Amino acid sequence: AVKIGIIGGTGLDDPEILEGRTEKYVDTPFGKPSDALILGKIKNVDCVLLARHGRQHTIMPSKVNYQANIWALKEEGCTHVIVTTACGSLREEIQPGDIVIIDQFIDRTTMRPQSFYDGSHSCARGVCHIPMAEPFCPKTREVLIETAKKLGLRCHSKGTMVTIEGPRFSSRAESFMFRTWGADVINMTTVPEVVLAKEAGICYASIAMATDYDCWAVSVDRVLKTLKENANKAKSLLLTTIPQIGSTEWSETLHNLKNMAQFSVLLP
Amino acid sequence: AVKIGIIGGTGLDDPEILEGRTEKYVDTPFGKPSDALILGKIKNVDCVLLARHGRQHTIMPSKVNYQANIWALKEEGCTHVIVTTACGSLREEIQPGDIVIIDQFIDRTTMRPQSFYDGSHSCARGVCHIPMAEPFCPKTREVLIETAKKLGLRCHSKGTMVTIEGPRFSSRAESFMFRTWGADVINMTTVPEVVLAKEAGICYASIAMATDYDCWAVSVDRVLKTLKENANKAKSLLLTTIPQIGSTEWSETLHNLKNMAQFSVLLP
Amino acid sequence: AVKIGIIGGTGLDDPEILEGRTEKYVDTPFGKPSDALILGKIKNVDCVLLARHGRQHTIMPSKVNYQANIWALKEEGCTHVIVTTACGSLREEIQPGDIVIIDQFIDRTTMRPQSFYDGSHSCARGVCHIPMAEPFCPKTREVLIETAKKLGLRCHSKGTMVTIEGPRFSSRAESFMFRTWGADVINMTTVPEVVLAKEAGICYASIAMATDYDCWAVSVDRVLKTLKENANKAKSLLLTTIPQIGSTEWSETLHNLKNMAQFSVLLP
Ligand SMILES: Nc1ncnc2c([C@@H]3O[C@H](CO)[C@@H](O)[C@H]3O)n[nH]c12
Ligand SMILES: Nc1ncnc2c([C@@H]3O[C@H](CO)[C@@H](O)[C@H]3O)n[nH]c12
Ligand SMILES: Nc1ncnc2c([C@@H]3O[C@H](CO)[C@@H](O)[C@H]3O)n[nH]c12
Repeated sequence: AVKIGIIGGTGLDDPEILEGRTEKYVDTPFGKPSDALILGKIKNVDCVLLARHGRQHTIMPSKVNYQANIWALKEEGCTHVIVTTACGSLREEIQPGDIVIIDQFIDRTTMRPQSFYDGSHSCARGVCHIPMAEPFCPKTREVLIETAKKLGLRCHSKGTMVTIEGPRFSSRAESFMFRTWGADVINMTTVPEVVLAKEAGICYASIAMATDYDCWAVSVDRVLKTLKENANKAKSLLLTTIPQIGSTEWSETLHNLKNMAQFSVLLP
Repeated sequence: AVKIGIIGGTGLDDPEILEGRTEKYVDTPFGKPSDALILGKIKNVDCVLLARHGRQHTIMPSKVNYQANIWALKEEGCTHVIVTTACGSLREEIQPGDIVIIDQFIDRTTMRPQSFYDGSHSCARGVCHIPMAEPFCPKTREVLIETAKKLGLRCHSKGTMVTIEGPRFSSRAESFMFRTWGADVINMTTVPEVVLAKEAGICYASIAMATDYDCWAVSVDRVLKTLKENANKAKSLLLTTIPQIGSTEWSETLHNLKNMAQFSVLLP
Repeated sequence: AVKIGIIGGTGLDDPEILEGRTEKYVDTPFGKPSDALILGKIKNVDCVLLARHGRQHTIMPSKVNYQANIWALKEEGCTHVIVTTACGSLREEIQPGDIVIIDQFIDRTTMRPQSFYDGSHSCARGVCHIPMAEPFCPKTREVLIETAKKLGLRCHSKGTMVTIEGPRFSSRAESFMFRTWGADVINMTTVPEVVLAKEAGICYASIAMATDYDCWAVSVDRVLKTLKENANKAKSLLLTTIPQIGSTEWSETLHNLKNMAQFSVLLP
């Protein structure tokens, strides 16, 4: 049995995606999640939807409580967490409207807690050095890629996301630099979301939707405009991918993730 | 009508630059500015001078209240903000004593608020994603460049400033690395000063004075020594540039900046 | 007369290394050190041992009070500070088990105070811009290198340490990137430890022990396993190096360090 947590990004968090919906506000040892959890289903698969920036989008990337969001989904029983995020393209071949099933990231954030084990919560004691060689779940990414193919969607099978602190967009000099570092797309929320999901032993995958070419011309209006035009893609991908995940066995994948997380903790 | 805000850097904030001076201490929703605002004129142009590190230079780069400084200048009616800053040269052709009218930056700071919209001030509500493709005002930079030419000063027409957190200087390994990233000069205060000026809809330009070659030998004494020897250059440049700015029309430039800033804000 | 402060890293802080031991808990203007100071000797040389993460290793890298640790050693009279640290190798020639007498660093940390002069302690007033061209003491590194040679140990004479914030390990994309930046080894504690030692006018050197190849496969268990197998090397190196340091004259070296630190401070 699996339960899919879904974190929706800017203009990519439509509750209508789930049937038999029920709102549920929760609390965690790390504070309150961005907004209430929406419990529902996609076919016969249990899901939990959460708006990363709050349903009215009032939380900037730097201020999102990533710890609470991941902890709440974990506490709810989620075995998987698939998210959506807008991003700028740092590669000509990645055109706005394209989906990128990212497999790597480059951290450029500075003021964000990246671990549950901060030595101040009973629920998570000790020091945790979580491995990040493969930040995203390969099995989940695989089904997303195949499903995108079945839907005839322009989709890139891999990509490195550079996550900046924000809220400002990058300067042109930074944009060029990120390209030399091997970054393919850029956003403000992948890190530490992917890191905390790992510590929680959750299969995490990200559906990145290119909304602009950054500036190597990006603006809020341009991003919102592209998201509005392409939101249906991520929705369709999730609706078709989730039932597939629910039809396969994950016991082993989840076991290996649990072990990796457990053995990354150093106790007193 | 224009009003020029001038933020003076280390040993580059001489109040004598303005005539008909008047001291004015102010407060802002983000706290107190580094020091009192000095109101005065350069020819027929109204100006507002502010010492970035306080008149006695007691504030380290990491601790400068960039938000309050920019907000105070904005509240005072400034349409432009031209600043001075010492910096290390990362390029052989940029010799100590040379002026660099920077046009780009690379952020390496880590503990600095970079937006007025931090969701805790009525004066600035919502989330702001300010564009940084062109961080500095091209029209202002243009007049600075031409004026430097008329003054016969060694001046570089462009350059990328890498702003480090400090207060320590860079290691040699970092110095070499910055060069590979395309950085031309290095300092500790350009970011987030330039970013906040943008959010405020202000035309911002920076007069960077190379004071050393970093270490790709830099020391406090070396920087102070070079600044003392070349301070007159920035003063003369400002005195000659400002009247020129006041003689041209900026209504359109300021309108486009206001629009960019306004449309970068996402309301609830 | 010299006094060697020794900061022991993960599984590299054996108090048995000193004879005539005496435990001593202290306080500093910056708070409490990671654990009690252990006073003792190695031959005829006075030493002070301190466990970076606490004797039970309960402090994550981001939370170590580097200021208090360095200040306590300084207050105790230490002229030198030699430390041990595990690290990942970013170079094929640097094999796990190898020692690296690092000479440079690249900062990737984000939430760490890096100066004693934060404008809130009487003991350190003003603004300090400490030079970092040569972060590590060349004379101390020289004796460590020669001693390693006399012990027949695989030892690299130089290397650039990239210090990440942690507590998570790097992603593969970050690992590759660090290699392009010229980094040779990677850890989570060199910065700001080396910076604060410099401000304190202390000769600082680091004995880096490669424990893995990062991921360009690293895990907590792998690191602990390698450290357990090679801990004896760092211990032997320290035991043999320290008496040599005590047999030479450092008055001039220490004088130049004191001057550099003193002249890096800007008073009101
Ligand atoms: N070129 C770009 N650079 C950085 N972030 C973004 C984004 C993402 O969309 C939002 C900003 O418009 C924010 O959540 C960020 O993660 N779209 N395009 C971007
Ligand atoms: N090589 C260098 N690296 C970093 N900052 C500076 C500076 C600037 O001058 C001051 C330090 O001396 C500080 O305000 C910083 O922005 N001059 N030379 C520098
Ligand atoms: N590949 C690697 N990356 C980052 N840090 C480390 C370390 C160091 O060892 C500890 C983590 O296992 C921590 O103190 C860190 O500084 N070993 N291997 C590492």
